[PDB]
Amino acid sequence: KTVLVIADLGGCPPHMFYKSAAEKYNLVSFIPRPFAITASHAALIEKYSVAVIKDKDYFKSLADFEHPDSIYWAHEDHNKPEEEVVEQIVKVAEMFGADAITTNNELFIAPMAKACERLGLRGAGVQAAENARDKNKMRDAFNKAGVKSIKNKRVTTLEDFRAALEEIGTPLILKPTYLASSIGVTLITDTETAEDEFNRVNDYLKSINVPKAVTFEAPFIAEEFLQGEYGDWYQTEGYSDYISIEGIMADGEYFPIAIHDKTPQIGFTETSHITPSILDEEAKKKIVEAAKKANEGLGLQNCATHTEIKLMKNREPGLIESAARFAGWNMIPNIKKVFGLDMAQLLLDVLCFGKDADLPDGLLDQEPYYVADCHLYPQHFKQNGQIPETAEDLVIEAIDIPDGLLKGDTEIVSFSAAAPGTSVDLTLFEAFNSIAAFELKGSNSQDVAESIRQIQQHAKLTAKY
Amino acid sequence: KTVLVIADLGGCPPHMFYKSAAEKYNLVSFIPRPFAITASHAALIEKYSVAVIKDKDYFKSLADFEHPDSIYWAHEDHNKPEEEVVEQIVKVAEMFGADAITTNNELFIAPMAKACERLGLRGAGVQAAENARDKNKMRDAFNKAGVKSIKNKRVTTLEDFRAALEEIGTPLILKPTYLASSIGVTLITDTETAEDEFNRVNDYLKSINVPKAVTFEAPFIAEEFLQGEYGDWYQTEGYSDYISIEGIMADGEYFPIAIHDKTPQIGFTETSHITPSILDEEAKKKIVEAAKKANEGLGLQNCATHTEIKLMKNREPGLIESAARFAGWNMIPNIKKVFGLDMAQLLLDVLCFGKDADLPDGLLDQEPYYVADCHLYPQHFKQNGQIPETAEDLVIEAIDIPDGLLKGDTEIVSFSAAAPGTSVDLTLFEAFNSIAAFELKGSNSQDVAESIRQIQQHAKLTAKY
Ligand SMILES: Nc1ncnc2c1ncn2[C@@H]1O[C@H](COP(=O)(O)OP(=O)(O)O)[C@@H](O)[C@H]1O
Ligand SMILES: Nc1ncnc2c1ncn2[C@@H]1O[C@H](COP(=O)(O)OP(=O)(O)O)[C@@H](O)[C@H]1O
Ligand SMILES: [Mg+2]
Ligand SMILES: [Mg+2]
Ligand SMILES: [Mg+2]
Ligand SMILES: [Mg+2]
Repeated sequence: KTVLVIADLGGCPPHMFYKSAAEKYNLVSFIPRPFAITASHAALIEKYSVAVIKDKDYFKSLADFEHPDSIYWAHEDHNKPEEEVVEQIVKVAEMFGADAITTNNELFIAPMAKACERLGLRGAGVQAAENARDKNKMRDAFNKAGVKSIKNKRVTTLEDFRAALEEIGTPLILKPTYLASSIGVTLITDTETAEDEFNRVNDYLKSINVPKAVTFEAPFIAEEFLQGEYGDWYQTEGYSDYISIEGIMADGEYFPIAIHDKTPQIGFTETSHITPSILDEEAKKKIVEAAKKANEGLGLQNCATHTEIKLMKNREPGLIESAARFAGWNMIPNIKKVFGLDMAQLLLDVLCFGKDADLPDGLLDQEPYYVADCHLYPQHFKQNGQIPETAEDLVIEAIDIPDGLLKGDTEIVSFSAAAPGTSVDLTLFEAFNSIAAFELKGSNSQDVAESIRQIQQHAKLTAKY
Repeated sequence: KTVLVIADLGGCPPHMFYKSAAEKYNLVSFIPRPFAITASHAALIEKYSVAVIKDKDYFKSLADFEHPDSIYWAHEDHNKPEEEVVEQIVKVAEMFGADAITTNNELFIAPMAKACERLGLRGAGVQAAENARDKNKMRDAFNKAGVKSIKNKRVTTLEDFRAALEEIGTPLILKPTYLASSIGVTLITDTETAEDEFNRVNDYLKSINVPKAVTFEAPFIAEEFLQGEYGDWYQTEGYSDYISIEGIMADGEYFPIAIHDKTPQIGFTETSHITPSILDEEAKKKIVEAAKKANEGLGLQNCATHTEIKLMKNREPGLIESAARFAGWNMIPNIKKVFGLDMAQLLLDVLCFGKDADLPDGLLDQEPYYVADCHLYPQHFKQNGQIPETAEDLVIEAIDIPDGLLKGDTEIVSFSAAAPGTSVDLTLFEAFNSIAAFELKGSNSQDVAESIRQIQQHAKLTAKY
């Protein structure tokens, strides 16, 4: 079978996805945004694809041919309307006799579903992909699905925002409807300053570059803040009052795979993911039921899902959002590390063979140990005081982890820092700015989690200011 | 315009060809032999092609995806008949709306010409490409063309060889009809040992891996040795009694570009190429006339040509062979370095626009200096005595050029050696075995040539035996 991948940023990381897919399938890669592709990613695409096509419109001089080492967000214009992007995807699938189409990138999810319908291939479903990609549509589907409902309003104007804040009250979440990675996600607690907070992220949002293929009913959604009740869920310290759960939709039925515990965010910037959750079986049953109702509520047919859930009072699961694609960072690789299951291969098996794929009957269990996937940010060193608080730029020499910081049998499997010499702008939104990553493993989850907090508070930044 | 390149070994090197082509054209690359592609070559193909297709039949496990750092000859099977290879090329050109097809590899020249005819694109010409690829057909075309003629016979059997040696006498050249790089090329001078010499290279030839797409009337050609008369041509020492000349056929007319001087071969293994020739204008007029008659005699329509010519008594040019593709090593890059002319771009301009291309009217001149492209071989150190004569293997630590060795204003532009640690088998045919490469430049050609001989005799090999 031949699988077409729409290659771009995010989701199951290139270091796993290409090799995984090429094991069992003939992979063809379509690159709609050549500029979104790093040098490492380009190498992996080249290595494992039997065929590769790039959008030739995004090559005007010989330097369009350059691949950066690192990309946190694609800044260049992509100006094709969604119908045109659909027609491209279709043309490429047809060129290669594709039996399935997949993507790891949030921004191409809606057009891909349209391409699959037109080709008679398995996909998210046209309206379902739109629901999984416009947070106002999504929140409407959730409210209808008999998970916990909350108040939410479409916001374009200061007038819209004013109305929303009056109707919803504080605390209020205001966020863009069409992005990812917590971009623009703001917590409103003060009616005195709320309107300035809006004006500010409004102006910010307009500086974010997205393809014209991305459309939305209103730029913002304002909705109730879902309050966490940590102590109603976790028995030990170390985690946060949200989780994610990774699943697969197959013919419109939800198949849970694994739940990830989290460490506390820096604002809304995510910090760490632990595979699998320490939560008891009843807690996990409730999360699974919520994710099922949410994703079936969206109408999704065949895709991976990454579903985020706030752990609220009375063990009520609150839906934050759900995507029709893989979790990012190393969450999917780490499921393979722990359980032996390759969810990338499993998705492709579903796209090609439906419920003939070997879907697990329930969450994976009998984990031999826990694995943490962790990023450090300028803020861990601002909060450490190693970076002076008022600094807009810095130059990175080294990042070191002092010894002694590990609890129990917790092991550091790997550690990677930003190269000596690297330049960091501190006006930047944090989630774009991890300057180190580490993987921990341990037999005891609470020990793993404590070690993450120790590594976080004590890591050593040597840096020219 | 869209150019399809059949990507494989030899010709205009990847470090020039892809970037050159992608400057002015939309490049699509077809890889019929994934195993023939080095890691550097793969990277260049990926960087400059808007689309890439590989033959998926040559991928059975995840390690078919590996690219070696270095390949001297493709060892793996390629089992498709020529008609099947033609049909592939056609299918790919049709997929991408190719306006032209080119290749740098000798072994795909015949099928490509067939694909171009069928598609109505410019090419070598079907029978002309066959003549440029079967040395018995080639030598027959040459004899007909009114360049100097010589005796030649088709050899398959010991009986055939015996007959050929009687009819031709010594000295005799016996060589495979369908290869390159002097593989199997043998000089016969002794009727006592001639039949054993045949039996030996017969058995050797059968161990050389070529695609099934390569066919030939007889495996061997035996033909008169063309005697050189150096002193009838060159006024100074430093060169050899053969040259090459690089040209372009456009609509069946020959356009000379540049003549390369050579340093003496190690047997028939080539050693160095100097851009451009020091030969006087009359000598160059005779070479050009010979190359014209030869390549027009072959019937070639639209292609690059690399034509090798023995400098014989009475300034008679002897045809050695001619290919319907670029010279290998850095001969084509070095023409650009000296004259500013990019022959890769010029070939593509001819394939797409015919004689509307900006073809020079005669050999390029007003060279600002001479550039030498030079390889060192185990033999330069065997002959130096730095490698003991009876050694079948070695391990390379370093290769050094002592200072003092440069004549006049000759400069070393660049120097590259085999990595410390590299392993070298000395049973191997020499042309496969360069362990260092250097580029010289100088204002005075005879000084450049002398410096090459000094570097050759005195270079320092540090090596574990
Ligand atoms: N209604 C909400 N209540 C509480 N937290 C929220 C809410 N909406 C978003 N968040 C927080 O902001 C983060 C990012 O918002 P999310 O809706 O997941 O958008 P994104 O697609 O940018 O990741 C979430 O992981 C969650 O911590
Ligand atoms: N008839 C010949 N007379 C003299 N030298 C020859 C003859 N044939 C081949 N050679 C020598 O052998 C080398 C390689 O042979 P050639 O015919 O060019 O085949 P290849 O395609 O292997 O390079 C030539 O560069 C030339 O030096
Ligand atoms: Mg999201
Ligand atoms: Mg999210
Ligand atoms: Mg040859
Ligand atoms: Mg030759």
